[PDB]
Amino acid sequence: SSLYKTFFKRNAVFVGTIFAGAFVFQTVFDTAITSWYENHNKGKLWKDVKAKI
Amino acid sequence: MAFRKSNVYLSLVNSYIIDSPQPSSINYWWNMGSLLGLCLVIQIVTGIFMAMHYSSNIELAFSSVEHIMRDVHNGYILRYLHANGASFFFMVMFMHMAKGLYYGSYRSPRVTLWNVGVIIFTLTIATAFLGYCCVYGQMSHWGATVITNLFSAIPFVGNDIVSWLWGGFSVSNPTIQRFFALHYLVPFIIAAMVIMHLMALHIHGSSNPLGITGNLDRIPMHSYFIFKDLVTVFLFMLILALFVFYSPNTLGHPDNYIPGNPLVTPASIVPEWYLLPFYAILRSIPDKLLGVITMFAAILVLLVLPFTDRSVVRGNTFKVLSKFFFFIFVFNFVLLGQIGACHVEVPYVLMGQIATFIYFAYFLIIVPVISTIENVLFYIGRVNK
Amino acid sequence: MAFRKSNVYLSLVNSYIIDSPQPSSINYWWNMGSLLGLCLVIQIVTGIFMAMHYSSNIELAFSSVEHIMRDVHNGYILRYLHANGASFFFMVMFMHMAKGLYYGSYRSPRVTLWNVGVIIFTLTIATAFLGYCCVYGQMSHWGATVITNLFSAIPFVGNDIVSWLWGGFSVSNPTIQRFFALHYLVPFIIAAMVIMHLMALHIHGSSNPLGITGNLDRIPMHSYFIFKDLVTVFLFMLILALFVFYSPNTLGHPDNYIPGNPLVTPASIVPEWYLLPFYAILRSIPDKLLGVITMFAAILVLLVLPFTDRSVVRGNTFKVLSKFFFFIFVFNFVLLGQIGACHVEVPYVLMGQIATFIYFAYFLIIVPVISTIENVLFYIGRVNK
Amino acid sequence: GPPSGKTYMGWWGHMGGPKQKGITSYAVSPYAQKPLQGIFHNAVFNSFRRFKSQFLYVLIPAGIYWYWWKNGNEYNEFLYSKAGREELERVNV
Amino acid sequence: GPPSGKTYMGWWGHMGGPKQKGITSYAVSPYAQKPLQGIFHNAVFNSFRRFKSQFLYVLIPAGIYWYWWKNGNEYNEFLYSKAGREELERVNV
Amino acid sequence: MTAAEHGLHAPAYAWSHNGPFETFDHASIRRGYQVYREVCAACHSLDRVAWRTLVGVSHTNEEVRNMAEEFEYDDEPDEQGNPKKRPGKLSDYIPGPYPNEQAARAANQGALPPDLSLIVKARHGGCDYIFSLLTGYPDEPPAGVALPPGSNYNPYFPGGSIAMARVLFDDMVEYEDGTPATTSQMAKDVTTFLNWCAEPEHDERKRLGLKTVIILSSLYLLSIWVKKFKWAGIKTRKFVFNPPK
Amino acid sequence: QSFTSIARIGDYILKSPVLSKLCVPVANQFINLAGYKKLGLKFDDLIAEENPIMQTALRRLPEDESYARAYRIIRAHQTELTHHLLPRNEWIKAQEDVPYLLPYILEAEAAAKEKDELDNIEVSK
Ligand code: HEC
Ligand code: HEC
Ligand code: HEC
Ligand code: HEC
Ligand code: HEC
Ligand SMILES: C/C=C(C)/C=C/C=C/C(OC)[C@@H](C)[C@H](OC)[C@@H](C)CCc1oc2c(O)c(OC)cc(OC)c2c(=O)c1C
Ligand SMILES: C/C=C(C)/C=C/C=C/C(OC)[C@@H](C)[C@H](OC)[C@@H](C)CCc1oc2c(O)c(OC)cc(OC)c2c(=O)c1C
Repeated sequence: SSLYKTFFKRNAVFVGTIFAGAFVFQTVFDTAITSWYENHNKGKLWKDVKAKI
Repeated sequence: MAFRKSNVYLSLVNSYIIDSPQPSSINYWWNMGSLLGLCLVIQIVTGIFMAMHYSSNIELAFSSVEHIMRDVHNGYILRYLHANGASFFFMVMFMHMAKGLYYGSYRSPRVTLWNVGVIIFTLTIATAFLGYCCVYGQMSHWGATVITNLFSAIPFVGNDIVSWLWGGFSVSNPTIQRFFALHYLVPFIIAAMVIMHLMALHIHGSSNPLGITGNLDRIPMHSYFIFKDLVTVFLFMLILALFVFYSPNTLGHPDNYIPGNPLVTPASIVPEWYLLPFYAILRSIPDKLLGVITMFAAILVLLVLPFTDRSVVRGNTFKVLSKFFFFIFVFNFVLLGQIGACHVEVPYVLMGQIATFIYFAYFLIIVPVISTIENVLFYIGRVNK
Repeated sequence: MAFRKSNVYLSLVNSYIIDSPQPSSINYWWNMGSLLGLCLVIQIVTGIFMAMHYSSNIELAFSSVEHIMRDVHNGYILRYLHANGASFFFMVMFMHMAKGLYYGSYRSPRVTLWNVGVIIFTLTIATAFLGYCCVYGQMSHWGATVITNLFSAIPFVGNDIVSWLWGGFSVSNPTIQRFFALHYLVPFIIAAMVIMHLMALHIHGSSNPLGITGNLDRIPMHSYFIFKDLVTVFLFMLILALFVFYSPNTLGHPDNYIPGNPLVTPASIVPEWYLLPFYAILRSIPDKLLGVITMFAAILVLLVLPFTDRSVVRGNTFKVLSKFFFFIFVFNFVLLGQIGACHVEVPYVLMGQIATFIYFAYFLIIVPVISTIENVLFYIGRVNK
Repeated sequence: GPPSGKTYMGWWGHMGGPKQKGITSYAVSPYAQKPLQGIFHNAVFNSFRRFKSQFLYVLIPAGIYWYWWKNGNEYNEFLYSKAGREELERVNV
Repeated sequence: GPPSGKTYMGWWGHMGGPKQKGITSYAVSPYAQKPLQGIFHNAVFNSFRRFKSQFLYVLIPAGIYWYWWKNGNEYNEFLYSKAGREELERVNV
Repeated sequence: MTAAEHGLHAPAYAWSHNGPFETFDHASIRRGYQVYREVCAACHSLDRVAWRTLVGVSHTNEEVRNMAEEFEYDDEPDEQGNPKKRPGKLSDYIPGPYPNEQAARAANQGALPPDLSLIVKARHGGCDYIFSLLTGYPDEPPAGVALPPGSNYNPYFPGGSIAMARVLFDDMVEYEDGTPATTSQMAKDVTTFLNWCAEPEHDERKRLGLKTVIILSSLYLLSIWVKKFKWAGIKTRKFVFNPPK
Repeated sequence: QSFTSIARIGDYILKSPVLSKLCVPVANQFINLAGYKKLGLKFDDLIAEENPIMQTALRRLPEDESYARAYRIIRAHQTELTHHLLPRNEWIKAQEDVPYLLPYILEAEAAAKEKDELDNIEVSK
């Protein structure tokens, strides 16, 4: 793929670049799941029952 | 020469994880070993971290665990991981042992490797029992009672060995507090036993599916099995993750959520799943002494294999009758466990006894007979004199 | 080839305790090594046995210890042995360290050996302090407090590391229960750390009092040093028995027989005798942070020794100026520990500061300056070119 | 370190196998190979050929046991039911 | 097993020393020797001479130190008594 | 073993929370607390559930503080060492109805009502069994079933004979949210509540489960693909033999 | 189990036309069912070699049979690790499936048997 050759240029991803990316993921990925999960369970959550009060 | 090679410490590693000569043809069954190693770590780590919240005291015991379950952040993950890890430890261990029987890993020069392995098996079953007691739920207390009482079968001193283990007139505070200490101790002894297991493995190398010499074609452990062990490592974790998060108590028993009670043994009392086949065997002999002797025998008879195996070739890959009977053995083991799970009722009792027979018969009669027959079958099938 | 040699497990035992080539001239200071091995066992065995009766719960902790003293059969023998065995461990450890420091064992190819040993020192002190907390007496509580607070000196994350360790607003139940947990764990690590100390020893063998090579005249470990070691083993047990039976509490602090109390630090608070010199060094610096940096430095400074000893020959046997300055260091060290048991009062503060200077100045100035002079002195005293 | 007992495995350079002569091996770099295929089209009909050979040593035993269990389990269910309570009393004690 | 780095100590038969020649040692069985005498008459006036040389190396440092301690120790004692409640108030803060 | 002894198998009801992606219905949990406080709490303890644990799950900080303060707990004696009481606080545990076991059995024909903190986990069937046991009390024992004095018949309980009578009856509770308090509508509620009581980590756990399974799944797949790449050289390898002269 | 033993039992069968006509078929089928020929291996290549006797034998084996055996074994491992079977035409045809190592084994066995006997021979005056 030419997308790899522009970003990393035929060199494996560096260990520093890995960790850096690893952090971003943690937050990004988490919020995504948390959201999908809360939404799917709408009406059951405490946030939702607290409003009907 | 390279540093990893010359250094005192690193070299031990290099020759066990990096340059270690492996047979090019070992399949995924050979991945069971590293998995057992991982289980030991998981168990040990999750354990030490829970010890920081546990109370050996017979009164505080069950509650402290429930304290780990509710108050300790991520506590439940630690408990559900320890608890399910134990069960997975046994699943993987049985598989590791099965791989041994099938591929004849026990014979050849690898006997000592096998014998040490058996010891480990005994040590693990012990460790797990001690740990199960620490929860001090109904299944805990009664299991503690029944199992320590196995020793009252010893002729004279028998009852003394028992009240000595208990440290009282029955399973009580002394017994739980001591079983916790012991539960902490044994795992380290196991680790120790594991290094010896590895040391014996290391002189003759691992075996392969063909059952012949590997010396003609080897590939370094590193940049091969490190990556291949990783495939099964990740899978192992995935499947465990599923239980730990989505089915945490399926492998357990409900009664162990009711504190222990000395005056009441639940009508639903049943051993942990991995102990059943053995529990089943003891239950089949209608005599106290014999039941316990026959049970321990069921474990020790594993030592007899490098001698009853009369074959002149190693492993089941090319033996027909062997494969078949090997599978009669495996399922019979499962049926044996299935039996331990049912009640002591008419259709099941006789079944348990027959299955028990088969079990012992495989090691002392089947294997030696079939192996001899197959030896000749091989000879007369191509010899023209 | 003999069996003790051919077996995978006995060959290890053989090359370490039976056939191991030793320098014929090694004196009794070389007996401290095995003594430490014994100590590790005494501590571990006694500990596990006591653990069967111990309760880490803060409300039960102190009393469970008395329960050991008052109700457990030979419980007092177990406790007094563990407690005194702890002090002997240090009296011996110090001697073992001194012998090496004198005979230049930290030099030549044995640096890694010495460096591993330094880790074991840091770890042993840690294990010891973890165990001292388990009695939860006045000294316990306050030792627990002060020491964990040593980390509140770290600039930014400070207090966070401290409350993390405590697992609460202060030293309470969580602290004592995780501390027992860890007091059980480290010993096994020390044990591991010891086998590495041994592996590092085993490639070059021990040195000897002459400080020269022992390759020309070797004598097997067995039947010489096995029996020579026995002499000190017994001698060691004889003195430990004198303390355990006739003077069990002389090496302790009375305040520890009073249950720990969070609202009152006794005006009689004093660290364990083996920690005093280090306590003293910390007190001698009127800055909070520098106080702990200097104290930790006083331990780390031992790693510097293989680089500051510029001598071209090993050991102090033939160096007039070194033997002198060595003892100046030894006694200085004792004076340091004496100042520690003293109060923070006028002549003692300044004394403590002068000695702290000397302590560090020994490894950094004296040794290099002195050894260079001795090298030259050795030269000009016989060169007539 | 002293010498230890002879084994059935050496190490690189002296693994202790038979003198090899005549065998010649060729191999290619993983970098120069098709970005992991083989799965489907070429080795899909090849896959599962194993356990089509072995499946009998596995099936026959499984069948023998699962049948034996089921059968024996039904007899249990019957004995403790109303109908069998007469036969139950016969074979029980 | 694989090789290891070169140490400065081998084992019996190749200890790693210089080639020896011309040295001849003689010894007698511990069984043919007098039932452990030595001490008293032969090795009683020989001992302690092995801490007569060294004695000055230990003693002086021990001396300098014990004097220093005992001395400033007396000064503390004085300072915290009536006789020195004035000297104390001076050299304290 | 005779079915009467095994007990009638509890059916599989459709719980709003059965499912790797499903959370409890906190709306039902709230109503559950009420069914417990007005009907169950007169015989059953909840010793393992601390007041604060309701805050943010079924009620509000104020509501809990208020439910707590209605009970008195032992406090440190005063100046002269006289034992004195105190209104409950968030850090406390829901008080039981009986001070001890002897007293509990006195008020129950000799029987002891288990603490319901882990009941859903201490029984095979869980929600399904607890719920079924609550609703399935037939007005009369089957023909031939002789019942011991003071006992009640219920097919779901093992042996059929159970010391607890029937307690759930239509409209016995007045639901705050206007929900019809039918005897089954309540059973559905208390059960859900009792489930949270025993498994408070619930929602949080299934969420982490989702993160874990996704990540590990990827690591697994990735790892297979990586292994194949490294092993490619060996897999495709070829040998040719020429018998030496 | 010894080959001296295997060869004893086997020949006796192979001699009496009753046992012969009855067993040889089962044996031929047992072997084709074994599947080793499908990996390009002869039975003798399967004999576990981690013992003095086999070690003695293998050394005494003429150079050419040895290099050949070497190849066969390697080939077996490469095929097995690829999870395939050798192309049908490369399978060892039963006529090639000869007990080439066997004579050496038996020689070595009986040689050992004697050494063993002569070490414990009693004397009678
Ligand atoms: C006192 C009169 C009670 C009231 C009101 C409720 N329960 Fe009860 N419960 C009581 C007794 C006497 C027992 C003992 C049963 C026995 O014979 O062992 C119980 C038991 C339960 C159980 C356990 C069932 C089991 O498997 O043993 C449950 C799940 C239970 N009780 C639930 C329950 C609920 C949710 C209630 C409020 C609607 C309730 N009980 C009220 C006595 C009394
Ligand atoms: C302190 C170190 C520690 C180690 C090491 C340890 N455990 Fe435990 N184990 C505990 C504690 C604490 C408990 C009690 C709390 C609990 O149930 O998790 C426990 C409980 C158990 C239980 C009860 C299961 C349950 O939770 O219901 C089993 C089984 C068990 N351990 C198995 C093992 C096995 C097998 C190993 C591996 C050798 C092991 N343990 C090692 C501390 C440890
Ligand atoms: C669990 C096993 C266990 C091990 C292993 C162990 N200890 Fe302990 N130790 C205890 C227990 C229990 C106590 C509390 C009872 C007591 O005071 O003796 C204790 C207390 C102590 C004390 C307090 C002294 C006192 O007042 O009694 C010291 C110091 C100590 N240990 C040192 C050590 C050292 C050093 C080691 C290892 C080299 C060690 N311990 C290993 C269990 C152990
Ligand atoms: C009695 C059975 C048995 C038990 C129990 C056992 N092993 Fe093994 N182990 C063996 C044998 C035999 C082999 C050699 C298998 C082969 O390669 O043919 C072996 C080999 C291994 C290997 C190499 C990988 C492999 O699977 O071949 C490792 C690593 C290993 N075991 C680790 C362990 C650990 C860790 C434990 C337990 C904590 C354990 N073993 C328990 C019998 C056992
Ligand atoms: C600060 C350093 C240091 C510490 C602490 C230390 N060692 Fe050593 N050890 C040495 C050195 C250096 C040698 C080599 C001295 C020589 O033989 O010339 C040595 C040698 C030994 C020997 C050989 C016998 C002897 O006394 O020369 C043994 C055994 C040994 N140590 C055991 C231990 C054990 C066990 C511990 C503690 C649990 C320990 N060591 C802690 C530095 C240390
Ligand atoms: C300090 C150490 C001590 C005192 C001793 C420990 C060693 C004992 C063992 O060997 C390791 C032991 C685990 C044994 O092995 C023979 C296993 C197969 C256990 C078999 C076993 O389990 C049961 C169990 O778990 C139960 O729970 C509810 C209940 C049980 O009755 C109903 C049993 C039982 O009837 C048997 C035979
Ligand atoms: C889980 C492990 C944890 C959190 C941390 C442990 C590691 C820390 C150490 O090193 C290993 C530590 C023991 C230290 O080392 C610098 C020793 C020399 C101790 C120095 C020490 O002791 C005291 C002591 O005992 C006391 O008793 C009542 C009282 C004390 O003042 C009142 C002290 C004290 O003022 C100091 C500096």
